[PDB]
Amino acid sequence: GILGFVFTL
Amino acid sequence: LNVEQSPQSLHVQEGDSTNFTCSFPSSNFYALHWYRWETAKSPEALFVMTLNGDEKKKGRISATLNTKEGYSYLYIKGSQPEDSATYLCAFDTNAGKSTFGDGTTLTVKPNIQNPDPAVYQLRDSASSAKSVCLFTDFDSQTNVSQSKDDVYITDKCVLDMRSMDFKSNSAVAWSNKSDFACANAFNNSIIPEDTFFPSP
Amino acid sequence: IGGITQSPKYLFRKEGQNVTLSCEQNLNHDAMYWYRQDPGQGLRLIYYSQIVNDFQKGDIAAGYSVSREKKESFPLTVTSAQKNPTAFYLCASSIFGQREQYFGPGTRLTVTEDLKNVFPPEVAVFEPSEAEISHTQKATLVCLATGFYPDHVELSWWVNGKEVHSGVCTDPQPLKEQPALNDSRYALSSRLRVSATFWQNPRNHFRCQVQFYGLSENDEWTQDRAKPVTQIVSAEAWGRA
Amino acid sequence: QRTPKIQVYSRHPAENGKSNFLNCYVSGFHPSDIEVDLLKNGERIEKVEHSDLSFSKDWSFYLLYYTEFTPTEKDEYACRVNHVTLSQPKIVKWDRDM
Amino acid sequence: GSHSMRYFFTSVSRPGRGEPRFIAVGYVDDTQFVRFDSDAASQRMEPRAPWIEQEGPEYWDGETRKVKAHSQTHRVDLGTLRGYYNQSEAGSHTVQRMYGCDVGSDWRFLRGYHQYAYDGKDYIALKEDLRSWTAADMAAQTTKHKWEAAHVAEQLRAYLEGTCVEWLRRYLENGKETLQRTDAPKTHMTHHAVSDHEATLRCWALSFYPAEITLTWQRDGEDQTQDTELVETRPAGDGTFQKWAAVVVPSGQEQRYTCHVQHEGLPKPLTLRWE
Repeated sequence: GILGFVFTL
Repeated sequence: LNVEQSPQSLHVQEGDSTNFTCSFPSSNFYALHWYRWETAKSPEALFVMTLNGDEKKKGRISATLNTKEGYSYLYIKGSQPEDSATYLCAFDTNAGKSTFGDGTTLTVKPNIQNPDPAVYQLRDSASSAKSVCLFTDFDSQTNVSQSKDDVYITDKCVLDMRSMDFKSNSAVAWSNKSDFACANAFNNSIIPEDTFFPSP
Repeated sequence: IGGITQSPKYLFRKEGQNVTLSCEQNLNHDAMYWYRQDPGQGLRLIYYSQIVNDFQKGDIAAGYSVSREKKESFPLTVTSAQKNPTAFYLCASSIFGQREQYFGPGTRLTVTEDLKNVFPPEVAVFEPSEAEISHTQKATLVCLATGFYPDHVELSWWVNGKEVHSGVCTDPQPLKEQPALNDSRYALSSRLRVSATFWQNPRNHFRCQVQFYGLSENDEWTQDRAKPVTQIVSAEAWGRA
Repeated sequence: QRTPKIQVYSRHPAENGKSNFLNCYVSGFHPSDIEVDLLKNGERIEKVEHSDLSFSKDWSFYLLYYTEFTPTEKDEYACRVNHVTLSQPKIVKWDRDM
Repeated sequence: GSHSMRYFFTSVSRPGRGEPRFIAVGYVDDTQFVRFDSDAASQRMEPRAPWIEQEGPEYWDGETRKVKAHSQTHRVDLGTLRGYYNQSEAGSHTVQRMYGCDVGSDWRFLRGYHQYAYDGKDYIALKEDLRSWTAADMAAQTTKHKWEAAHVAEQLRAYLEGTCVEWLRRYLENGKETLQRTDAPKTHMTHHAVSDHEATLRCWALSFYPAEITLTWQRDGEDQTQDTELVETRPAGDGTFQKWAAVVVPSGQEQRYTCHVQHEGLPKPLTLRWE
């Protein structure tokens, strides 16, 4: 399963 | 997911220390945050905790974290009236939303240096035949109850006269019924034995 | 640092109308959130968005919709389908959907079945008791705001033309005058305490001011009484030796 | 930018008349846009599939293109690859005796 | 042996042709098991190995929501990187991202990874301590400072060291026959003449899994690293892999050379000679 949160560069 | 905070509410006397609990899932922990939520304000973050066994501190407030058993305690030393608030706990896992508990609501009762409990009748400034009763200057052991009638009674309120370093509790009762008098307005509350009832 | 804002502070609508609540943040946050709170209850998550052009339902999404065309904005629509729209609505944001959130100031939304239920407040000031002055050498004024709906009011005390905060206590919330009945009108009380010598000066002017949020121009009004629009209702008293 | 490495081969050892798969593996290239065709006697084969785009530790891309086929003694098979690092399409012949 | 789970994300801008194309794929060891393509009709994370189809609808719903969020984040990043490098809107550009985890033979955490490239070149990577970042250049420094101030690593470390390993363990158990298998190579050798006084010996390994293999040539017992042509290991398409190594020898001396094959599926290395 992949990450459940995301963040921009 | 389930975050459990306890107690729901609690009351402490100004100067006493207090603590409450947050219970959260014991698996897949990513972070815990604590918020303070005052009346007429929004939640404001106090602490974020990710390391088991770490302790955080801000002012008189502090928090601990135990991820193995899924517990965090929040401590307030020498509590002050300004600390009255709802404290929220929130739990992060592998997701983009936190699980919030339902909060613990703290009421810090102020110290009253010289109580002088009394019930005063106030007259309207313009329209005649109108009046209210002011129960005032009692200490914080006194609890005000609602009336058993169609009489209106507000809760205990604290005002602060800053320049005089003076605080006092009060409650307001009013009604337009013929039987309503300040002698009887707060009958449904247990009033201090030496409460002053001014003559005519 | 920037901030996160919501507008307007008070919203009032007739049942069956759609309304959109604004939420804006220049905090450089990618994740935004919508909560509602009922009196006595906790926060309940309606919708969230971790990044522009993406949103996901919370636990109580039925009857709501959102969009996220822009990083800085996350508007919430309360559709007619929502069964209990009346609530306090809070927006929040965080850098990337972990760790602490930042909350806006919140919007209080009230919906009513009938517009004839809207009433402005009546405001009255009651002057200090002479027994109080003699017993304590202090003087308490009481303001009563009574018979208003919705409970969208802001009360302030003005002394000699300047708003004051020292010696003031206002009830945290209005009280329903007919608790079993809904909708019902509300009442609110506040106290201002001053020195006896200060009250005994006839040059001093005291005023209780209630800002009431009610109907706008778009609302239609055919009733007998005056249209209960947004307005300031006030009462005043002067010192007396 | 990096130019593709091209290998043309069968899934199983080739035997005339026996069903098999014909593969074209392109690797080590960048950027990912690439054109790959399988040819029989110089003509493009219609029903050709390919794997999902992935990449190696050094970030270069790789792809497998494949189709079911039955080799014979006379039919010639080849892979044709075009990529921005190539001035013209590159043709690689299937050589079963490699 | 050891195992790994890796996710690979590619986003390519296409000037004048709409939004970037996003493709995501996931692997356990050398076996792919899921994909997402922003251009496909389904708009879902999809299975690419039989054993993952055992997961129920909640798994596929959740992985679809998460990968769609990934897609939009890397779409934004393309625009952000264009600004960091002061590039025009005329060119196509690529953002790549890989993350995942390794476990040892006890299936306990061994190492985690999380790293990015822009246009085929390293951009930023999480270091092995899962606490600090390596910034390729001055533009990556901007990202590094942002992710440091925001504590991204402390949150990533919870995934890479915990959640990632749990999923890998689950997948290894549920895909046992496919993933916990070893296929030893079938080997043989071919012989072609280069010139009248020289020949090529090519050593073959076929039908092996996992992809890790070593082929070396010796001449009279001495390694021939410089004169050995290797080809990239390649997939047969049925879950196994192929590889060969060649050497040019003087004709008539083929007897001096031996090919050596090392693979996890062999009790001992193989030696091959030309017959």
